[PDB]
Amino acid sequence: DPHFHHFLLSQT
Amino acid sequence: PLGSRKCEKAGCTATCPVCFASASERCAKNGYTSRWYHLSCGEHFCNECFDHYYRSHKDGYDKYTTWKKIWTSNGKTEPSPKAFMADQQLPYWVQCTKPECRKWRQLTKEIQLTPQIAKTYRCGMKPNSDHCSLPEDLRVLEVSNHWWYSMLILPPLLKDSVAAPLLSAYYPDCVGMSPSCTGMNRYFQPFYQPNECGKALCVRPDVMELDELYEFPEYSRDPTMYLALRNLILALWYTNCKEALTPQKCIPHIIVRGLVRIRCVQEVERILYFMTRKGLINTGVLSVGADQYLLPKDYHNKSVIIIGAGPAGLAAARQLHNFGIKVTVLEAKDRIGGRVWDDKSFKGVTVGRGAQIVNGCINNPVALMCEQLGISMHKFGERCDLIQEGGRITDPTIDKRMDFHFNALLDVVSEWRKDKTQLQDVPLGEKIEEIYKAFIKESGIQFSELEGQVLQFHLSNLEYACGSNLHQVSARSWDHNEFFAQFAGDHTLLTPGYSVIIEKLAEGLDIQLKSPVQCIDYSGDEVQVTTTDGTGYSAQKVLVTVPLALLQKGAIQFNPPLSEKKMKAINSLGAGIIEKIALQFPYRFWDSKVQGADFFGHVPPSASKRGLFAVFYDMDPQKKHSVLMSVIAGEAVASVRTLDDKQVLQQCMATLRELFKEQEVPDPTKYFVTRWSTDPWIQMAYSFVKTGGSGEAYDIIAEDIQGTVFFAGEATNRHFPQTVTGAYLSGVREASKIAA
Ligand SMILES: Cc1cc2c(cc1C)N1C(=O)C[C@H](c3ccccc3)[C@]13C(=O)NC(=O)N[C@@H]3N2C[C@H](O)[C@H](O)[C@H](O)COP(=O)(O)OP(=O)(O)OC[C@H]1O[C@@H](n2cnc3c(N)ncnc32)[C@H](O)[C@@H]1O
Ligand SMILES: [Zn+2]
Ligand SMILES: [Zn+2]
Ligand SMILES: [Zn+2]
Repeated sequence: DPHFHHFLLSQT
Repeated sequence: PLGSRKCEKAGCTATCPVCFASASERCAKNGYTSRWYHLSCGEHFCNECFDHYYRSHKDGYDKYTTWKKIWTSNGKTEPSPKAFMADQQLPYWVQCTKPECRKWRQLTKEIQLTPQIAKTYRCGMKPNSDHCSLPEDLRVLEVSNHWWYSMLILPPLLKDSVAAPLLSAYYPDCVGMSPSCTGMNRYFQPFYQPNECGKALCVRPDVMELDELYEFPEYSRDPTMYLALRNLILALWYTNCKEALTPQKCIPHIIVRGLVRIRCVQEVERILYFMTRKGLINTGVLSVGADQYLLPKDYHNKSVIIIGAGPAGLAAARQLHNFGIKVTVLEAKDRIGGRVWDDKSFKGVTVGRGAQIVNGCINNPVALMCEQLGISMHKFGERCDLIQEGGRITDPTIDKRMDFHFNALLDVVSEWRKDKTQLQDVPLGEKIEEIYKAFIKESGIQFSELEGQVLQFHLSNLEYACGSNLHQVSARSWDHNEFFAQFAGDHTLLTPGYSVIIEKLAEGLDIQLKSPVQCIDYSGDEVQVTTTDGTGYSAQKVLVTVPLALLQKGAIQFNPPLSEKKMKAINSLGAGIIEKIALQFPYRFWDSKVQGADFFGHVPPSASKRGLFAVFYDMDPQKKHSVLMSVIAGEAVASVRTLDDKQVLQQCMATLRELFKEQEVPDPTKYFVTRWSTDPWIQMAYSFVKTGGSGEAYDIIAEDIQGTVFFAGEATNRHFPQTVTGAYLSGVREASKIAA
């Protein structure tokens, strides 16, 4: 759930 | 030949097992034993030392039994004797700090390795010659073997990790720490707590992120070791964010027994460079000389042109420069800053012509940079009296009732949206009104003139936040970003102003002012960039960070041209706008009525006056100087376009004298009126989603072209649109893409 995921470690 | 000289473990490479434990008086030492127990290819213990702890009749059973309870009383993994050996008895290894030696050495089995010992260690050191010349134990070079780690039975578990205090709510072994183990800025909360709602820039101590998995696939099976190192690194960074975090600095804080410690040390370097590149650590306004670049020389070879010296361009420029990459920034205006522009001439206060507020300081890069700069922010108080023309302070119950009703209209829109497509989008402004009259006609409830004006005020608060009258903003997508984790915590006034940060990011960078880019040609082997006076620059990669409005005006010629897909995304977003006025007074005339509140609201007389000086800010938290700042939003922006500054001032003063009708109001002795809408290289304040658009537009604009042309800016950040923070983070995002 991208309501949690770190913005900087979700760029792939 | 009763016993073995061979390791139980099939495939183990140890030709001559020796016992590291020597715990039993009947220890096999290096000779024959019933069975050799394998912790690693280099580490074993014999059956009698096994039994010394495992058997109830033996003298080591006491210790083992106790450990096993703890391992169970604040731990989760299985407490076998092999686990006990790796956690309690395995000898430590430490690397000599003599630069010409650097050999790894085994410490005697009773010496407890500490950071201090690791920091200064060199061959031969014991509490109570030519030690460095002795050959390095052969098992050390073995650790570098690809299969060495696979032959390691149990993953390492760090002791006294700096990350430990921040991770109390987890079982230490789930976050790579040892169960047997026993003032940071309040805004630094890098680790999610167990089952906690989402918040921005937060990581799970016990799970690897997508990018982490992608870069370190070999850990997808077992992340224990990775997590521990990453967690340690984050904790160290946030423990001291004013200096570069190096491997040399991390190494002493990696405490674990056995050869595996060597693996951990060798790994911490890779992980640290990954965290640096992604912008998790060694970032903000940290600056480093040529002698101290943050990435190895292999990232270094390449050149970048960054267009725009606002938060986005400067973030990227700072990051890339720090990495050791050749950077040149081209700025159109005669000043850096973009939509950050502070007026520092008001006696004893700094007034932002643009941004000056921070919404949610927890984990916010802005709050980090404040820490690095040793500056303080002012947290806003809650009270915001809605003052009427002329003088009456609105009953708070009227403020809360109409606020409640306004949010109600928003909830119903969030319901109506659930089954519409972009082709079916309607302006938020239209759909609200409609729902309002519907609701009004249903239940005959009627609102007082004052109630309807207070609603007009609350409506204006959303127009302000969107930078537009709501009849241009998408009902489906207005709040698209709320889907993602947002910044928690304090909302503050950056009293010293954002300019302090902008200037630090810029210091020492190659920046060319008054150099407006007109042509970008990326069709050849290098990018050709041309300014409006025909000046040529070139580099391998180019980063664009110009405001949304400038992309919409097509002020830059791209060859090849931007895709149709990109143009649609660009045109689907709105160039939101607001302006500010700042007034200096001979004395704090509002103190009697305002009573120390950070701000006060101005109820609109009529819908037509909506957004015209809706709120006033007391610009000195110390309550000593007399400067008011007010905002012009929605339709009111238009009505001000044709007025000169003096005329805007007149209407503000007139408004103030209505607001403070029962008293005298002195004349202002200094003021400014902002003209962002007609600043040629900006022409806006912040982006929003126009009717028919999608939050996806932010991603699409953010998409690089052929790994050659990159994009950043507030309008390219889908999680955090609009803000200086979001702009800054987009620049960090692109710097990471570019450095790879
Ligand atoms: C103008 C303005 C802005 C804000 C505010 C007020 C005003 C008046 N704020 C507020 O009052 C509250 C408010 C707010 C936040 C969210 C939603 C609504 C409001 C904000 C605030 O106080 N806090 C904040 O985070 N920023 C806001 N904030 C918005 C942020 O300031 C911006 O989002 C942020 O500055 C954007 O940075 P970015 O780096 O993306 O763009 P910027 O425009 O700063 O710089 C780009 C540069 O490109 C340059 N350029 C353009 N074209 C070219 C060209 N062709 N060649 C070379 N250079 C070029 C141009 O000159 C400019 O310097
Ligand atoms: Zn033994
Ligand atoms: Zn073995
Ligand atoms: Zn040595």
